Amino acid sequence: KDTIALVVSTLNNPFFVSLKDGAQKEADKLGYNLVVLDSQNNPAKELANVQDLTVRGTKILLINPTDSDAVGNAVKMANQANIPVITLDRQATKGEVVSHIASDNVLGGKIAGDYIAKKAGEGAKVIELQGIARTSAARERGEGFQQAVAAHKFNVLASQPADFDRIKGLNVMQNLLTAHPDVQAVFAQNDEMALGALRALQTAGKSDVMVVGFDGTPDGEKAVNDGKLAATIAQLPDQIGAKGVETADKVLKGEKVQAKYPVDLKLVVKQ
Ligand SMILES: O[C@@H]1[C@H](O)[C@H](O)CO[C@H]1O
Repeated sequence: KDTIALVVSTLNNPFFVSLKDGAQKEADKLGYNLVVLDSQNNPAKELANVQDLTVRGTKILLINPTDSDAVGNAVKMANQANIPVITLDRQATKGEVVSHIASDNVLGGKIAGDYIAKKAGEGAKVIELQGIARTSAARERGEGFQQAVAAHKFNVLASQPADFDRIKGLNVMQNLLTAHPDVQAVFAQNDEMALGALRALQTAGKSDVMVVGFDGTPDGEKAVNDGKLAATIAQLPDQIGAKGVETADKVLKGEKVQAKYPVDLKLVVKQ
């Protein structure tokens, strides 16, 4: 069997566990051998994973960057070693990449901000819990959100990163609440941070602030069905994983593939 390596940014996130479950499932069918390596949100650990793979007979590198501007060195490592690189979910700012499979995050952010102005109203006071700073996913969701901010004339009380983490989202929202109790709505750039934020509000006795997440994870949906989470922007993690192995297969077969592969978004609300 040929070996395909998946270098995922972290396994401490349901989304990436689904992205990896999809890859595994597709590789299994196509007959490939998939090696999964956790970078644990550490650019240095990521870089160390790519060097380790190059001497292992890794045919294709499927990589989800910890930092879109720092992964440049690890991608050029694979280039020198003549191992094709396909970035999943987050793009690389440098290095030679064969194909990029991701969602339209600039869109998903705007959809988020439009739904907020629909339920909370124009001129709503909002707090944005951003994701890992130099990742393209966070950078894009912020751009799209700013489109809703400008269009719906939102008053952004605060905007701060909680690194796509639940606990960190719980603590970031806790301190922001202390200084901004008049917050009407929260846009959390992923479901983990949204669930964290929902717990902070609970702790503060504010079961009235409108929270919108992103990803549509199993937990992210549960909360929607319990009326706890107003809405989340569902992504298809399992399909960004499958599309990675499939595109990896076609490249190993000499077939020419597209430099970009989009995956649909879908607003999720209770019903
Ligand atoms: O798109 C992914 C998901 O939103 C995940 O929850 C955090 O990292 C982002 O890049």
